[PDB]
Amino acid sequence: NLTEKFLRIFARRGKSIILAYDHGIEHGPADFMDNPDSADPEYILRLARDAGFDGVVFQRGIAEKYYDGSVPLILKLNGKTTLYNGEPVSVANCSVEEAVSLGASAVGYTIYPGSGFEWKMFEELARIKRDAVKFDLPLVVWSFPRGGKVVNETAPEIVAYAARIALELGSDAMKIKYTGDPKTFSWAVKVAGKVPVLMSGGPKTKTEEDFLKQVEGVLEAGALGIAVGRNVWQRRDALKFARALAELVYGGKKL
Amino acid sequence: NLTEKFLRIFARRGKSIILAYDHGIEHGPADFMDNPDSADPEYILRLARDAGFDGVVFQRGIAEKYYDGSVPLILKLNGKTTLYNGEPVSVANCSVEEAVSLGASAVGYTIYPGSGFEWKMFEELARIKRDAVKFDLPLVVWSFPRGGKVVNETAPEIVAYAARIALELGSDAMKIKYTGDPKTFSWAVKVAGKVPVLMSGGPKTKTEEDFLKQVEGVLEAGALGIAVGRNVWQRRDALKFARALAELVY
Amino acid sequence: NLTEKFLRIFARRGKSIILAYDHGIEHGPADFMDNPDSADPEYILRLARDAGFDGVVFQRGIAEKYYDGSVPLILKLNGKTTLYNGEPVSVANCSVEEAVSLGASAVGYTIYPGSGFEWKMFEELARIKRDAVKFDLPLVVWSFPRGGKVVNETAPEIVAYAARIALELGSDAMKIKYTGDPKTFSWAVKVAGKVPVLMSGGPKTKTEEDFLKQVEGVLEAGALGIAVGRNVWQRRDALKFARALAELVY
Amino acid sequence: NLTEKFLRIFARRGKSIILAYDHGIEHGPADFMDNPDSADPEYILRLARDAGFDGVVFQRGIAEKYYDGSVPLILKLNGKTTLYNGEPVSVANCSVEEAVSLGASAVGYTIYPGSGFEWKMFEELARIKRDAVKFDLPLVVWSFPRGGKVVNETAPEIVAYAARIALELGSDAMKIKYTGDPKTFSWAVKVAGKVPVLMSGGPKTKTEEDFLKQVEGVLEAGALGIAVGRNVWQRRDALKFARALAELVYG
Amino acid sequence: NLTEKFLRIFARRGKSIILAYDHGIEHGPADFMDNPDSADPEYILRLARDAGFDGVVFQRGIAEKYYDGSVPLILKLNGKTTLYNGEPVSVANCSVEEAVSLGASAVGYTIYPGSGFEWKMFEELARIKRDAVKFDLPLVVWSFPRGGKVVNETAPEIVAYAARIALELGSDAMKIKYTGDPKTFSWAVKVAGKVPVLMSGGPKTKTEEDFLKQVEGVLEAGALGIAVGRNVWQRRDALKFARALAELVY
Ligand SMILES: *[C@@](O)(COP(=O)(O)O)[C@@H](O)[C@H](O)[C@H](O)COP(=O)(O)O
Ligand SMILES: *[C@@](O)(COP(=O)(O)O)[C@@H](O)[C@H](O)[C@H](O)COP(=O)(O)O
Ligand SMILES: *[C@@](O)(COP(=O)(O)O)[C@@H](O)[C@H](O)[C@H](O)COP(=O)(O)O
Ligand SMILES: *[C@@](O)(COP(=O)(O)O)[C@@H](O)[C@H](O)[C@H](O)COP(=O)(O)O
Ligand SMILES: *[C@@](O)(COP(=O)(O)O)[C@@H](O)[C@H](O)[C@H](O)COP(=O)(O)O
Repeated sequence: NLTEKFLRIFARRGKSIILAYDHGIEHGPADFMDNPDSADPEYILRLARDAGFDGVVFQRGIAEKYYDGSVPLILKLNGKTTLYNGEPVSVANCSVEEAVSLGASAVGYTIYPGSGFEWKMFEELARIKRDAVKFDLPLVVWSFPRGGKVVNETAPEIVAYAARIALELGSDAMKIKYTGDPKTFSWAVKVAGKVPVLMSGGPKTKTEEDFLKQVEGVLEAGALGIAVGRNVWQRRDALKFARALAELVYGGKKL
Repeated sequence: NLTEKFLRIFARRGKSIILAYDHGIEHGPADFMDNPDSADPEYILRLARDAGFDGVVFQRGIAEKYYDGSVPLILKLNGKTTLYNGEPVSVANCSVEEAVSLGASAVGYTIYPGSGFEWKMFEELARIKRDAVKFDLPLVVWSFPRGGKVVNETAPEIVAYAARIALELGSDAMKIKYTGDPKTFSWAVKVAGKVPVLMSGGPKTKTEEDFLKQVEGVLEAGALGIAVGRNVWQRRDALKFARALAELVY
Repeated sequence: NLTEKFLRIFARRGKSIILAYDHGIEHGPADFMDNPDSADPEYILRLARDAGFDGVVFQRGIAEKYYDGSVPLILKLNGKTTLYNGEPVSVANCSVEEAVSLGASAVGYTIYPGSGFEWKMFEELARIKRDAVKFDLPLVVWSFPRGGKVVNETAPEIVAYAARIALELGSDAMKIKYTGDPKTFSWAVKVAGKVPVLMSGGPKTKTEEDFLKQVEGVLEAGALGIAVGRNVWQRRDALKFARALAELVY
Repeated sequence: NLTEKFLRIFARRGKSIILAYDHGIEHGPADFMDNPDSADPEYILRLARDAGFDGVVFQRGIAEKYYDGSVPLILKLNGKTTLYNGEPVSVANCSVEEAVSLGASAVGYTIYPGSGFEWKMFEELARIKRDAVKFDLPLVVWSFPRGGKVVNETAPEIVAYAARIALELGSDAMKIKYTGDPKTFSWAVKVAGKVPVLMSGGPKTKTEEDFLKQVEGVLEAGALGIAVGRNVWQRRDALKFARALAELVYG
Repeated sequence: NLTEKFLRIFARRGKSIILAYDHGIEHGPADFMDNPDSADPEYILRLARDAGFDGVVFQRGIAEKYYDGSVPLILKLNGKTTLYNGEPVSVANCSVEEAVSLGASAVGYTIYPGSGFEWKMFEELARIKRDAVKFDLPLVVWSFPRGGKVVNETAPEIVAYAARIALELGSDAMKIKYTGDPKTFSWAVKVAGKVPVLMSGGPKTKTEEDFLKQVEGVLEAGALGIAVGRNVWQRRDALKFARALAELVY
């Protein structure tokens, strides 16, 4: 059971915080100017360690050149850029077998349900899923409806759809966008059934409190925890704030 | 003879009811709000068993996480979403070999004849068909003409075309839309020949009576049975009504 | 030599009549309304056998469920529908190896020279040709230019082009549309060289005499014979007229 | 060295004449009406043999039904039609391995640099080049820029680009369009470096002398010779003219 | 560690100059009219040697016919032409295995982030990267964002994105456009992390002084060196200028 393996490794305390760092490809280095140290993957590793987080997410080139075994690794297999203008598509730049050699404990893959290319991502995910089972690595799906009829990616019915698709396609854990409230987000958590849900952190919030309140909602809705990037490492007080998130998520008490 | 195998497993009583549950990918969870328990695959398995139905239809993720061997399984290999706006296409997210591993007794695959992508699904069905034969699992084709010249999907000449295409491409059973009346639907059944036909249940009908009436015509047209989702599990009295369907069909 | 093999099997008398029956996918069951018995592949086989024809053409599904070894079989590997609106393209739904297992004595494949997808069909035909040689099964190509700059499919220069292309790509026999007269048709036969040409029967003619006259022209042009569907089995006197065709051709 | 092998087989006399016959697919049989025997591949083989030419170019269907080993064969692996209206593309209908079994002494492949589909041909040529090396058959590239920014295919800078691309991609010999004069054609020959250049014959010229003058310019430019189709087999005096071409190129 | 192997071979003095010569395909022979000896690859090899440069970049055809082992070789695996009008795309015409056989000490590949085809190059670079590791050849990525939203290829944010993408995808060294000043270029150098950066030379500058100032700024920004073509071999005094470059860099 790969969900069980995922939980043992990335959620030993009953909840999970994953430090996300595929941003160098997805958005590029404009994400790193706020807190320049954030451009250094070594800083990101020390940050995940010192904050007591469960994992990091790296693309293959970052894992190859920097990964040191110090925090469990989710190797994000596919990536695209924001420079790209077509219907959304993100293709694997790494195999599951290569992810094993690079020290990963899980693999990650983004799908964009609704895209004119949804078929292209589903077809490749099928091959990656088969390899995840073969190599006994949990498959984590970033499920981000985009393109086609999608006009509001955080609408309740869009996020619930995102969650259900990830279940249906064989994910062992998933990452979806937050709806902005616990009632509608708990519907997504429910339809995902036995597969645990991680909240995608999103653009840096106006205040730290705004983020903490979102995280409380996610936990209220019954999600497993968060896969957070900017709302930690785009902050000059990254470590102090990361520590406050750890206490909220692992501590389990009402703000 | 994989048709014979299909009949032995899924129509031991001479007729067949299959509980369809690929909707979580095809339509998403809005389908589940009318009767919230329907979002739980375990509730679906209990419903199929408790009504004495012949099979269930699951995508790979649902089968992997929930399938317990209690009712025969058709593993639906391809899925698409309603969020998608292109020429209709649905590609495999699972192989026949993996379906075998997940405990499937048959595999399912949707084609959309007429789509700008009709060639992509025919190409893929060729490989899936070859594998179905290799692993001795019946191949059940959902034949749903869509895109291209198709305007009315339930028009009698489209449904009959759907039936013929499924026969021609090598299906061992098929699922097609109802035309709304037994005489026109019996032509589709006729052109399917040796291959048994299941009626796609469709959107929940205004009254329970309306649906029973449709199932009556389906059987009268000589079809094998029904592959039904919403018209059972979107109802709050799902189990009671499923038992009434079992009484009618068998 | 696979042309020689094709002639021994399908032209033992020196000329050939092939009963074509891929219509179920290509046009759908509308083709069967004229003579409803034609929806039944058992009736088609009986018809070919009774009239003394040389072969039958089935898609894989029909061959698998109905072929009984009674008449030599050309397995038509690719198929498309009339519901489809893009640039013309027909992909294989069956392999040469599978066709051999289905009892085929030859394999068939349609190309649409000129189509925006001509590259896709030429690519796939290369694989099929390779397998046809490997399995020693003659390759029969339906060469039907369509799409691109093709305005009139029965223009003398289009049909001759269709014939040359089938020869160049490595067909062992070919099926092409008739130009309407023997003089221009004989140019198409000439440019096909050593590869025998079968006339595509086309839409059912206004009279049985019209068709007989076309067939007479085809023979005068030096063609091997005919691959006929509708002009036989769309007729209520199917057997009688098939026998008059045997008379004329043999 | 496959260029050296190509030269030994197809240019033993120092220059080369190859009789090209892929027209039946590229242009269709209207090319054959002027001289109806030209529709008969047996006639083409006899023509090349009787004129003393170095080779013939056939698509797989023609080689399979007709090739008799009598003249060295270049197996033209890809073909497209003039009925096709999309971005110029021509895909292989035959593998290198099959070409070997059909008697080929070399393989041929057309690319259309500039096409919206140039990537599809480069990707395929890569596989064919790998197989050519594997089976030790020289690879002859018809480098015909077409589509994209290409307007006049015989413009000096286009023909030179065609020549250089064929060198860069790994051709062992190449066939390109003539610019219409020896000075500009010689720059194309130079940028091709160690790879020998054959002139594509083109549409039948107004007079025989017109074509002879073009050939003289091609030879003046330092090209290896000509890959000629229509300017021979479209003529009712095909063999007579073929022998005059042999005298010019080999004398 | 393929970056350390790249550095040992192509940067033994601590900084690198690579003589780039993929122009014959990328731009065609118009690049060669200024200094026509530049059309001869033997002239190019002698130049690199005489100038004391670290390496040369050839496409497979040039390497196969001309490479003599005299200077270390980066085999540039993909190439496209300026004649092409679609969304930028450049596919492999050579495999890593073949590059090994041709005497390559490294392999090169261009990506165009932002292109409507960026996915096609990412998919292919993945197979190339896997082979580079298997054959122990460093992978050098030319990262040139182009198409999509890209309007100024030398903008600070675009060149930094270029650099970071090359690091993310697995390059062992990279080649990127210069931003025109050392401050903005050093940010691209920093985001590349452990992966060394080479400056793409670009079109021939108005004066020798102009190019020298740019090279000075490239070094000031902490880059490894330059991969230069036109700014050396388009000049009549190619060798004199090449040695002035060697004096500055080393
Ligand atoms: C990237 O942020 C890309 O997401 P989109 O910008 O395309 O919506 C994600 O793949 C991250 O892995 C994930 O969202 C967590 O990072 P964040 O900074 O949002 O917390
Ligand atoms: C889904 O209903 C999808 O069908 P369309 O909405 O694309 O026409 C089918 O794949 C079902 O498996 C089948 O129709 C039976 O379920 P229903 O709820 O229609 O009875
Ligand atoms: C189908 O008739 C399809 O032909 P098109 O409608 O696309 O032109 C052919 O593949 C038949 O196999 C062949 O033409 C012979 O049948 P016919 O009914 O025309 O005699
Ligand atoms: C065909 O002529 C096709 O060329 P395009 O009409 O597409 O330019 C070539 O492949 C010939 O092999 C070559 O041009 C030699 O024949 P020609 O008749 O031109 O002398
Ligand atoms: C070619 O110059 C292609 O570059 P673009 O014209 O597409 O931007 C490069 O691949 C060169 O290899 C590299 O830029 C070095 O050559 P240069 O002449 O620019 O110094």
